[PDB]
Amino acid sequence: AKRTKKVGIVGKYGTRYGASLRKMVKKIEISQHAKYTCSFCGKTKMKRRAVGIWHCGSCMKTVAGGAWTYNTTSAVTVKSAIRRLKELKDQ
Amino acid sequence: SSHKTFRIKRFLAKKQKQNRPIPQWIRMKTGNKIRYNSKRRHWRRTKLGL
Amino acid sequence: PGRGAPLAKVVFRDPYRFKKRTELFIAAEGIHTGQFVYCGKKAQLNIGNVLPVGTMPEGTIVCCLEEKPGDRGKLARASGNYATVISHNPETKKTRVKLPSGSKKVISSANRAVVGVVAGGGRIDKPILKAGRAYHKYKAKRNCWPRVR
Amino acid sequence: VQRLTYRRRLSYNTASNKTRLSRTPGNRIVYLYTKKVGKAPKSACGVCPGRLRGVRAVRPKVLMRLSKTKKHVSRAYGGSMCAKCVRDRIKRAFLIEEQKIVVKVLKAQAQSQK
Amino acid sequence: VFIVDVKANKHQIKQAVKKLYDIDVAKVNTLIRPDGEKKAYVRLAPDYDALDVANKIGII
Amino acid sequence: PRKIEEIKDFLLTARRKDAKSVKIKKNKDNVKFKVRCSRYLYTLVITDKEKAEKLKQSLPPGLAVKELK
RNA sequence: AGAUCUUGGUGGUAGUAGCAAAUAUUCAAACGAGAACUUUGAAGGCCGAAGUGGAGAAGGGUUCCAUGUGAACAGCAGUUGAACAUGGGUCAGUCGGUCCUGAGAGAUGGGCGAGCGCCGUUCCGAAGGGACGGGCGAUGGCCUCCGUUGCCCUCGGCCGAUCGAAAGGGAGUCGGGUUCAGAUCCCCGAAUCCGGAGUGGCGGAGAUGGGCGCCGCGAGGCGUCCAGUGCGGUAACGCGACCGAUCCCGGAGAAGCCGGCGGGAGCCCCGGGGAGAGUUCUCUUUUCUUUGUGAAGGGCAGGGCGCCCUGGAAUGGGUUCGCCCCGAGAGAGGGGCCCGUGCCUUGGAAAGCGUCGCGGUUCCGGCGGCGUCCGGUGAGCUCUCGCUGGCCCUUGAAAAUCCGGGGGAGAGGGUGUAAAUCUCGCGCCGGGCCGUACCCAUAUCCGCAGCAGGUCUCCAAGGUGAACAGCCUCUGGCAUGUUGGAACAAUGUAGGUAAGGGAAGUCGGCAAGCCGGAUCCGUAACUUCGGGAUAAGGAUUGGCUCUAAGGGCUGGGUCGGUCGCGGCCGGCGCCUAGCAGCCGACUUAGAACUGGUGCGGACCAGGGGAAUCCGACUGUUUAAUUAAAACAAAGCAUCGCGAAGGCCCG
RNA sequence: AAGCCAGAGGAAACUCUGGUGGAGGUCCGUAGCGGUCCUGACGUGCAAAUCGGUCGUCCGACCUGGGUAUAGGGGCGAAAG
Ligand SMILES: [Mg+2]
Ligand SMILES: [Mg+2]
Ligand SMILES: [Mg+2]
Ligand SMILES: [Mg+2]
Ligand SMILES: [Mg+2]
Ligand SMILES: [Mg+2]
Ligand SMILES: [Mg+2]
Ligand SMILES: [Mg+2]
Ligand SMILES: [Mg+2]
Ligand SMILES: [Mg+2]
Ligand SMILES: [Mg+2]
Ligand SMILES: [Mg+2]
Ligand SMILES: [Mg+2]
Ligand SMILES: [Mg+2]
Ligand SMILES: [Mg+2]
Ligand SMILES: [Mg+2]
Ligand SMILES: [Mg+2]
Ligand SMILES: [Mg+2]
Ligand SMILES: [Mg+2]
Ligand SMILES: [Mg+2]
Ligand SMILES: [Mg+2]
Ligand SMILES: [Mg+2]
Ligand SMILES: [Mg+2]
Ligand SMILES: [Mg+2]
Ligand SMILES: [Mg+2]
Ligand SMILES: [Mg+2]
Ligand SMILES: [Mg+2]
Ligand SMILES: [Mg+2]
Ligand SMILES: [Mg+2]
Ligand SMILES: [Mg+2]
Ligand SMILES: [Mg+2]
Ligand SMILES: [Mg+2]
Ligand SMILES: [Mg+2]
Ligand SMILES: [Mg+2]
Ligand SMILES: [Mg+2]
Ligand SMILES: [Mg+2]
Ligand SMILES: [Mg+2]
Ligand SMILES: [Mg+2]
Ligand SMILES: [Mg+2]
Ligand SMILES: [Mg+2]
Ligand SMILES: [Mg+2]
Ligand SMILES: [Mg+2]
Ligand SMILES: [Mg+2]
Ligand SMILES: [Zn+2]
Ligand SMILES: [Zn+2]
Repeated sequence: AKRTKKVGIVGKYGTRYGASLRKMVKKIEISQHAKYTCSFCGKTKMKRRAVGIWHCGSCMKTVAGGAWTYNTTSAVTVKSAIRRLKELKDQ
Repeated sequence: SSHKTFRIKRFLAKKQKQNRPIPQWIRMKTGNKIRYNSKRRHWRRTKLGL
Repeated sequence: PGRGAPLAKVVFRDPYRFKKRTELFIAAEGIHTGQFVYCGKKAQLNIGNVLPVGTMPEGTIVCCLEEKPGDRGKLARASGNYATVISHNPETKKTRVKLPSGSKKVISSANRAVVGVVAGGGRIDKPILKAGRAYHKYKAKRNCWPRVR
Repeated sequence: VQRLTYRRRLSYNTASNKTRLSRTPGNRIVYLYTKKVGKAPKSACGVCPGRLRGVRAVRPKVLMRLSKTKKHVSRAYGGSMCAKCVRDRIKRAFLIEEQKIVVKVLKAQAQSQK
Repeated sequence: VFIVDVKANKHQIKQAVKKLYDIDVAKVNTLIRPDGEKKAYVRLAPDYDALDVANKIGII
Repeated sequence: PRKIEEIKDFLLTARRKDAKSVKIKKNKDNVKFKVRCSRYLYTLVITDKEKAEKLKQSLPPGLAVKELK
């Protein structure tokens, strides 16, 4: 059955630290402990090892990513911008 | 302790050797003025320097 | 330990003797193991590559920027941070960059930097939530944390 | 029941003070001080996490008195690299040299026109 | 069993006993006594008897 | 210690230069011949008794034939 | 005569306070002048395996052991003593130090300083003193030819001395016996590591074959030529060696905490067979004790594998307690490897142990007989191994040391009973120095002491029980904590009970008391939705006799159509709603009967509710009068600083 | 607590129920560490700070040995001079 109405993963913190702080850390912890689909082997085994380090158990590929998510939106926009400036730089 | 260095063991050896009573014939000597070994040490009364 | 940015262990070939040289680059976000990174003037614009700022376009952003033309990386090293190449002048061989603090700096066109943003993402978004987590955070840095007013 | 004592002057449960129980011919239980569990080599590729096969897992200084066969495998890079990554390196070397030949031919034929 | 100089090692004790007693010894065990003297347990070769050697030394 | 399997190996082991003695142990179920070499104690286990006697008379000379009974 | 004068001596107090923390002693005998206290025996108890047991580290330093004494000391005594006196006692290649580096300490160069010096530890150094490689030579000499030696060439960044761990890293010793006191050290027996062999110690490997001319009945011999730095497996990988330098690459050393499983051992438990004891008033085929195989080899189980081959999977399947895994190769079949501490074997029974005897060497590793057996259990406890997960803005040493690979500079011989070479087998020699006794604590340490204090660890039985709780017991230990005897006043300290009332006592429910375990129900306001919550409240609980439910192993043939009362194929048949037998733990629920309604019967073991103030919480704090509302904290906000910098030491 | 399984209800979105799982500066509670109250004992004490019961915490900002570094107007201090 459903065990918690709204706290979900931050039910381990009990009543402590304040509702808003628990809500703020809930999505961060969900993304932190989630398993992402590896972009090299295609298996959903790419999980965080330490902060910023993401390791796939299947192909043993280690990727430098965000603190809590596999890639940050900042880095994605940066990669797109660098691609555009590369294709602009050459002709 | 059971573990010890050579210098410590030698120091304890000397302290053992010089902790004995005077010979009995010392009191027979001319002008003795010595009655007993006043430097006798007991392991429980007083502790060594080290 | 003690920093939020991951470090990259990169192996180069020694150009003058038969040996393997291992470097400890700061991991720009997006790089992975088994990837080739190219360092030098003729390197292309890719995440993880190192090339002088004088050879980069007017809107590119960099990861581990040199304060002086010849030392190793000094700027934008902390996790999530980056500096932006703004303007050039081929004469006087200068380049203007925007630092993470928002200040503008003029540096030599020969300063090298890694393309991309340093990994470690938005580490400061997560509330610490515990005195113990702060204790473990600062135990690996230095003795500064329990701060009496 | 019979209770046991350490047989050496190291009285702390450290990693070098590990024991096991042995029944002597005198019908009494004693400690026997064991050796640390050795590890087989890891592959020089550094990619796949398994340890090599055909190599006896012992402490490093024990390898000095072992015969040569016990420490390697009859193959190129045997006892230092795994078989799968050796096959991968063979294929990779051959294919990259083939690619070099292809690009050499491609530039030699492209320069035909001034 | 001999009382030997504290500076003498096992090889020196073995050679000294061999020379000045004309016997052959198997091994030498050495401890330094609590009084500071050094004591050596010198075991003779199997073809030698410690008893008659002790007799001719004069420590019977 | 080492266990000698067949009779021939025990024969040329007993004739080694470093073999100090050979011991014959009569057990209820077998007879054990024990040659004392420099490094090991080589034991040959003979199930029957007639082969044991043949081996007893076929031992090399100049070697101690100490009986353990 | 004074100075709370200095030093020494002496009174009253005063035979006074006192010799009261941790349950406990009694009887007989011995020695002895002398016994509450010593010793032996018997009894009653205690510590109750998180010990009052058995062993260590630090510290002590002879307190250890034996003999003797009864001066002093052991706050009573002592025939005793950790006291005194006299002698004795610590044995190592394989147990440690020694070696390595850690945090760090610290010379040299340099810098500074009036100066002793101190700053700095890679920074402002010409910081490698080594090398199998080649040449030039000295022939030093068994001048064959290999070992010496000097110089030259070539190579050579530990880029920094040195110190720093008796708990980190670190090769290799175990079983039995032995003393008054020592043993993993002595003796006996089994091994093992490292180093060395120049004149090479022995074998084995390299490595000893094909072609052609001939002889020769063939088989086999002669001459000549050409090979030969091993071999097998599809593979994983295997076999006993298996040429190889400078150089390069890699591995091991070398890694946190926690969870859940499984394998192995030790202990515990149950059923038998022995041997010796205990009870026997009655019963008890009964109760208790005991009932081995080290290291190192070989073999085999067992555990694990992210190792290989075949093959190609959806009607997706396999699988765990949980997970998880698969066209990047599942399931299935067949293999490979690692660990092997388990079992068998060499060790090995000759030893050890238990018993029953027989000789004596005043005090025998004496001699002998028999035995040392068969099973079954398990969420059991403890180690250990492994698998798989979780947590981290925490990612949980380094270096000595050892090894593997890449590469192929070179070396080796002309087909010889051959060479260089060998990580294979066996053999020969050596392992120096220091520590080693004992205590390790209500008496061997520190606290002025034989001080209720303090002081780091290892092993860990039975019952009850959730339990390493508390209570009782076995092995082991002890004598009640620096005295006893006789009485049972007051006052006290510690522990109980108290009719009727129930906080009227008191600043104040201080103190005490009530509740308490488990099962079955049942739970409010409020809330940050997680909690509150064991809310509150109620019922049951013993003993005995049963009854149901929860499992594991084997075997299911239709048959001589025949001969390996038995075997190969086959005409020869329908458990397919699954049966037959054997064995096995505990656990749950229900029922009857039953005791003077008593049953978590001892032990263990929350009183509850309604509010107000403060601090969010967990944490910390004035060692020795304040544990708090104080400090910290996460969260929030502000400030400085782009390194010629901010803050700070000097 | 998340994650997972099954059953049921839904047009979907998803929801409900029973299990499994074993998180947490979580709770009760030993050893350990601490030291609330009796303002108990003692107060020429066992003790120049101890003892009894009762207590706080007991997977963590946990307890602890050894080795190290910081030295007096200095050190060090989750802060009490
Ligand atoms: Mg003392
Ligand atoms: Mg503050
Ligand atoms: Mg050690
Ligand atoms: Mg065994
Ligand atoms: Mg010695
Ligand atoms: Mg006067
Ligand atoms: Mg009195
Ligand atoms: Mg009294
Ligand atoms: Mg009793
Ligand atoms: Mg008791
Ligand atoms: Mg003890
Ligand atoms: Mg004594
Ligand atoms: Mg007295
Ligand atoms: Mg004395
Ligand atoms: Mg150098
Ligand atoms: Mg050192
Ligand atoms: Mg002893
Ligand atoms: Mg055995
Ligand atoms: Mg398969
Ligand atoms: Mg026997
Ligand atoms: Mg000892
Ligand atoms: Mg006492
Ligand atoms: Mg005490
Ligand atoms: Mg003192
Ligand atoms: Mg009493
Ligand atoms: Mg008494
Ligand atoms: Mg009353
Ligand atoms: Mg009443
Ligand atoms: Mg009142
Ligand atoms: Mg009143
Ligand atoms: Mg009260
Ligand atoms: Mg309430
Ligand atoms: Mg009943
Ligand atoms: Mg508070
Ligand atoms: Mg608040
Ligand atoms: Mg405190
Ligand atoms: Mg206080
Ligand atoms: Mg207080
Ligand atoms: Mg606020
Ligand atoms: Mg807690
Ligand atoms: Mg608690
Ligand atoms: Mg008081
Ligand atoms: Mg103040
Ligand atoms: Zn992947
Ligand atoms: Zn690999």
